[PDB]
Amino acid sequence: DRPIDDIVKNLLKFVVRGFYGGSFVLVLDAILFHSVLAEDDLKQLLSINKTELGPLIARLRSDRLISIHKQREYPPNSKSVERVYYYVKYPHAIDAIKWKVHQVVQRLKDDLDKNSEPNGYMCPICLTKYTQLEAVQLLNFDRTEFLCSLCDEPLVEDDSGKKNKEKQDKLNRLMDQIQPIIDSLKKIDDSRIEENTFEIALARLIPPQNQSHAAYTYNPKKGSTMFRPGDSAPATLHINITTASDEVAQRELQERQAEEKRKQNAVPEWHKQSTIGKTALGREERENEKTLNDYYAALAKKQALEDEFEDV
Amino acid sequence: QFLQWCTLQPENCAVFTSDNKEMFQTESGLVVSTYSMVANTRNRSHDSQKVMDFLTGREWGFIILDEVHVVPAAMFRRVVSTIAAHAKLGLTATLVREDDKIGDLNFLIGPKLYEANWMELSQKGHIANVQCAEVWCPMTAEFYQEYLRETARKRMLLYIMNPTKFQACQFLIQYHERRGDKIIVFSDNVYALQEYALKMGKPFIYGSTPQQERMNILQNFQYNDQINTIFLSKVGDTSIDLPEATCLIQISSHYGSRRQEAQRLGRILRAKRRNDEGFNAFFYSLVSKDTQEMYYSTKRQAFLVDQGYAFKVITHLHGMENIPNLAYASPRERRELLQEVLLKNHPLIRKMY
Amino acid sequence: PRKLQDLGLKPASVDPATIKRQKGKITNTHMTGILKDYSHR
Ligand SMILES: [Mg+2]
Ligand SMILES: [Zn+2]
Repeated sequence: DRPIDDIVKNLLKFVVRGFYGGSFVLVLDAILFHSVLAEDDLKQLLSINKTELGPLIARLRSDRLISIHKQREYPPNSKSVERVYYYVKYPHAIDAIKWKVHQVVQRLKDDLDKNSEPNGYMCPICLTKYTQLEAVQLLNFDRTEFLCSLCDEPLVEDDSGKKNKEKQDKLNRLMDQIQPIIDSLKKIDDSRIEENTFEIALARLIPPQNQSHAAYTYNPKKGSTMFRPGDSAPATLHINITTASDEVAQRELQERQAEEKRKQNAVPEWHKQSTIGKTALGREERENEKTLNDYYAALAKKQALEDEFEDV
Repeated sequence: QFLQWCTLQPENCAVFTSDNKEMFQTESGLVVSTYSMVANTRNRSHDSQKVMDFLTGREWGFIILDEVHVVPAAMFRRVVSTIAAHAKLGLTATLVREDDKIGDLNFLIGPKLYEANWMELSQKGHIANVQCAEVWCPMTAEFYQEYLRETARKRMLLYIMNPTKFQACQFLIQYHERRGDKIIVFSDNVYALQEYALKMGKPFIYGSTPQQERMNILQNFQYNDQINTIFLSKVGDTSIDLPEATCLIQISSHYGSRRQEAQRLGRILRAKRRNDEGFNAFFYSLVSKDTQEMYYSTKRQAFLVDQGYAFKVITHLHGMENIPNLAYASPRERRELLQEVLLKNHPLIRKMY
Repeated sequence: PRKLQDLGLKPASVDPATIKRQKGKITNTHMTGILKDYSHR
């Protein structure tokens, strides 16, 4: 796993733990511990029901923190079934996180701006809000009270006068709490993340079970021009130690090669001599060595399943 | 060659042959065509008529007449007049023709600027050295008897197909193939060419061949290690470049023409390994003894002798008898071949049919 | 990605719309299965 992959994983973990409930952490951590993970396997790992995994998968899908992949499977001894797999498409999740972080801060900042504006007015009976400008064209002939249009009743001043400080406090808190996301996004922008696919995710798969019914394989149909929406993403070394006897053998081989090369160029026989008169063409020391060795020895003593396959 | 040696961009080159006839539309370009496609007068196709007008309309600046020994012919010389040009060059290894039209080149394209010796370039490593030889295959008794009675035109086929020539060619081919040589067997007579090829199981080329098939044969002969020899004909007599060919044999000939011998020898004068120590290319000439072929053989090598080449007479090929199997070794086959060569001279009614 | 690119935030994705998903009569035939096609060199 590349170092950036850990940064993305940590960003996803922080977002899920801070902005989603408890069961959401379980679902996404399961398919972050593993790569693409079948729905049946996901249910078996967390021991939760379909009616409980539904809301979790649905919300993590709407926010694009999890991607789905449906493919037809043909078990050798069962009816063909359509299996559903869940994985994480990091470019998609990061964009969703970045947009949501920006929007939440922007909404609070705008609320700070709005709450710092004049109050306004409301009618107690019809519960209709009037702005400062709108209320100034309804005041009575005595210039004493603002009268409603539908009810013809005095208006009551609106709230939000005192929140001038609370909204700033809320923004002060959020940026402190949301700090890790901003720090992680900065590091992500520096690097370049590769978009993930079901097949690509399968390369990092940690099998969940011994005998999972789902075949964690991607065998795409042959010559299928059909394109689904959002289903595409952007020697041997041998050594030989040569001994002295091998060296002389190699020299003999080299000499033979030179001799063969010389023959290939030599002229034929008929071109060598003038062939006029010839008929026309047509249809013991070992004992001496031992007695020496004994003699020197005396001296030194004196001094001292059938399928198609290939070969790789 | 033009593309490889200079920086001529492919866009400006147009080849006007029988296959493709598109012409360059860029301001200045190059046309490489042939006399047959440019010297024709009577019948030109619609596709080939626009191209000829394109050639004639523009005022060219240079014309390169390759193999200029054929320009003074009855009709080829017409191109030198029709095509407008301020400079004319002639390129030919041999400047000889049987008739007296050779001198006509003086007022067609101009004088002869430069000439080069053959042996001088041979000793400097620019062209290969060749041990020219002339094998004397004595006509067998059975064939020879018919040669006396038969007329001139059939006598040729008779002394081209004598079995001894088959044996000599088979022995030389095997001997040189073992030496890792690429052999070319020329024959102006097509019937013998096919008979030799089908007997030895080797590819052959002759006039009826589509351009691609002969090109495929040429490429295979160059780079395919299994096909070491081919069987060319009069088409490959001149202007075909085979850097790999080293040995050369000829079984037939176009009478007394001295040029064809030199042009054929040229196929092996450019052998790639023409500088390794002791290398000598080979040029064999199988001729039947006591026949009119010797009259033409001693006459069709009078130009190479002037250049400096010397032909060596080979009466007998040593070790030829011990070869396992020789073509037409039994009299039965010789007799069979002799006779074989001797004999050579209402829409609704549509359903009904 | 376009909306993120208008606010000045680098988008780590692209619009999927930009994913560009990428003679006759022969002469000698006794050489039936010998001629290997050495078309280019
Ligand atoms: Mg040439
Ligand atoms: Zn009201």
